[PDB]
Amino acid sequence: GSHSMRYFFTSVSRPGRGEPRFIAVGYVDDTQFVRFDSDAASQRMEPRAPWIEQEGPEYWDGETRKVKAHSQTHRVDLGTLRGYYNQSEAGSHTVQRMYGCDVGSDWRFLRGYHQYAYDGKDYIALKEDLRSWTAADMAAQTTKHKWEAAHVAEQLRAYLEGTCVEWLRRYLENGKETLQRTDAPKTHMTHHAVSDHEATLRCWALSFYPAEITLTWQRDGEDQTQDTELVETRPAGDGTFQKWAAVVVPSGQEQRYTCHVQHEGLPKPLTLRWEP
Amino acid sequence: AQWGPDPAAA
Amino acid sequence: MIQRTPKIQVYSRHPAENGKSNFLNCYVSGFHPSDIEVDLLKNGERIEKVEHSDLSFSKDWSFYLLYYTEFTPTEKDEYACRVNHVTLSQPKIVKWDRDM
Repeated sequence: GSHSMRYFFTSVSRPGRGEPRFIAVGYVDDTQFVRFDSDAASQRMEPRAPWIEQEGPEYWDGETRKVKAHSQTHRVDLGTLRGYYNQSEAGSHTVQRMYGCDVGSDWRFLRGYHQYAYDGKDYIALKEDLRSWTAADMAAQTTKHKWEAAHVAEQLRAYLEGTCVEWLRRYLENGKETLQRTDAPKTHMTHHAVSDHEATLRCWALSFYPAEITLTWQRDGEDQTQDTELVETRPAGDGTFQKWAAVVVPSGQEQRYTCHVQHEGLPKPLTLRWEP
Repeated sequence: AQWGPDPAAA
Repeated sequence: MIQRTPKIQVYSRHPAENGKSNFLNCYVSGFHPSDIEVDLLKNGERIEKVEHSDLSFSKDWSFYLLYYTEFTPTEKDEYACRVNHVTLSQPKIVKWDRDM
């Protein structure tokens, strides 16, 4: 299947005193592998998966240098944007950045992205061809002109199409035992009576990896989206994910209803029914 | 690994 | 400032079986800004040893965190997640229900 490497950065100003709170995290697919937190004691990029602990001191030194520099870019940015937006010195504000690369099943480059936000709104993002920028408003257009004059897109494009992919491939190999393993959902159904005439059937998917999953209900073999509820996929806390989908049915008609589960770890159709 | 050396300022 | 209120789910890491150790999770997502106060409660009292994930966010910029602690469920003990955020007038409590 397909794979991705993504980095996420959040800076939040502390206008009364000191530098922003800065939190950076990196993922391969749905696995967090590194972190930096400005409030933590180490002031180093830190490992969060066993397979990145292979990397030597050079790696940790380079990743720390880069993340610290990034934190200072956001320090300055929070000032600059305050000014672009004519905002006072009193309030806290937020800069977010995410970037990364997707690759296909052949592990070749598919697409890259680099998006930036101020106070949770779109600000500037690299277009899909990695050669120009989408600026949402006039402040961001000022940023776009700066980044065009300094040839930022060209640097980023070379990272996203090359370096990002190469490191992604290194990680998938080095962490193969987990990163290339798929964990199929563990499924079951439960039944819950509301009244004498209505029941809920809930279809459960537990302990799966990666997080991408589809749960669907049919009634007599036809798609049923009416009277359904689907919770957001959620992390279990041990690296795997969970989801359920429910349907409300007339009690006594449960056998008409089937839950269908698609996931990368399933080679074949999974269907569940309440025969119990 | 991260994009480096340092993102350009906004 | 865009303000977005947190969605909350409260649930166990593993299937819940009375008498057997486990982990209680409170997953908060969809919120902005990032300042949030999340507590796990046992029979209405704050649990002291609660850890959380490192802050991250969705493509729509909204944040998400996982708060978690060890626990051993029983028939009679009640568990809940209490959240406060600038969008909430009063704290929001979601009870842990083992069917959800």
